[PDB]
Amino acid sequence: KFSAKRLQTTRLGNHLEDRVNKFLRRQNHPEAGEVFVRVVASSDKTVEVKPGMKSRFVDSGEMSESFPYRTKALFAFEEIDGVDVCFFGMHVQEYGSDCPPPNTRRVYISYLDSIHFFRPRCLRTAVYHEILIGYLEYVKKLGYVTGHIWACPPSEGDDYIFHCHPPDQKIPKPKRLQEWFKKMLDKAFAERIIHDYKDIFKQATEDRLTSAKELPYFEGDFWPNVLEESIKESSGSQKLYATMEKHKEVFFVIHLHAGPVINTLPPIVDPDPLLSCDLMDGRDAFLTLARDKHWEFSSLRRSKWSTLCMLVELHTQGQ
Ligand SMILES: CC(=O)N[C@H](CCCCNC(=O)CSCCNC(=O)CCNC(=O)[C@H](O)C(C)(C)COP(=O)(O)OP(=O)(O)OC[C@H]1O[C@@H](n2cnc3c(N)ncnc32)[C@H](O)[C@@H]1OP(=O)(O)O)C(N)=O
Repeated sequence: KFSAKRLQTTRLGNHLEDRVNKFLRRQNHPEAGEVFVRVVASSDKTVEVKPGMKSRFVDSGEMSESFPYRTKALFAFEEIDGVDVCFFGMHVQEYGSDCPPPNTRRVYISYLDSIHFFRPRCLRTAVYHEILIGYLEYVKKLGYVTGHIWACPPSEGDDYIFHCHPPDQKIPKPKRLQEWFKKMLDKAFAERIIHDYKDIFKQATEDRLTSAKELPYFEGDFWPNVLEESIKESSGSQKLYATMEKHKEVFFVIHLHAGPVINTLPPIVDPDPLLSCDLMDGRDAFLTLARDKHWEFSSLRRSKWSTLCMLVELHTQGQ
């Protein structure tokens, strides 16, 4: 059987799944089926400091030439009409306790995407928020300290993870998306999971940032390219602050631990093994496969069959 339930379980996936399904059992809605959360890819990578920042800070010995990270792809499936429907996907980057500064003990959400067929609709957002809260709660427990989110909707007609969204699935503008993250993080705060969250500009000020080399440097994040442009343009710190302030509302810095307890945390050890899966190594592979195979997520029926196809591929990549 090629169900989503039969995809390999992990501590991470199970923690998210248990959180979602406990939330759903506290709601009085008949329609809500059981949710499965599966980590489907997990591999170790490095992000290299791009040439401008490398010449300024790596060649002078002020900044590590690259940063190691674990990246993971996870997906959420709902039983709908007795048949799995993938409705949520997310990629994360995790910079562990051995990672050189400035990235040490930080997580970054590379990408998040969704297809709006969760039943019931009135619980869809709450379920997305619970998946994200669960993720923060989980990496906090392993000893990560700071999480990072860039609230950036896709360009028009573009897809982050799932090929071909429904035509009536509206795409939030950045303001709506910031507010969506604030509501999620406000709930995380109320549950005493996160200590605080701040926009990037306020955080940099309180951190007394004076050099671009102090900014966490993540793969595909906004800031590495900003820094490459400012070096081609040629007080780098004064510009950086002006850019951070200008876009501050869209960059979230989330603190999972605060205060002197940070100084006591043991090494971070991922209890889950790595999972080799070329299909879900980054976003382009699955997007390409679906485009070529005409797997769309644009109606419930097409999402059902595309989920079936995605599941058969994930179960047999290792055959
Ligand atoms: C730039 C660069 O260099 N590089 C970038 C890389 C940047 C880094 C990427 N950053 C991230 O990954 C984290 S930010 C999230 C960005 N990902 C996406 O946005 C994927 C598409 N969006 C979605 O899947 C969902 O909207 C989701 C974000 C999961 C929220 O779903 P939801 O359902 O809980 O809330 P709702 O969507 O607001 O809808 C909730 C209500 O709001 C409605 N609504 C939504 N949008 C609109 C709208 N525009 N106008 C009017 N109403 C609107 C909506 O219809 C609804 O109504 P109802 O509940 O009555 O039906 C690059 N690689 O391109």
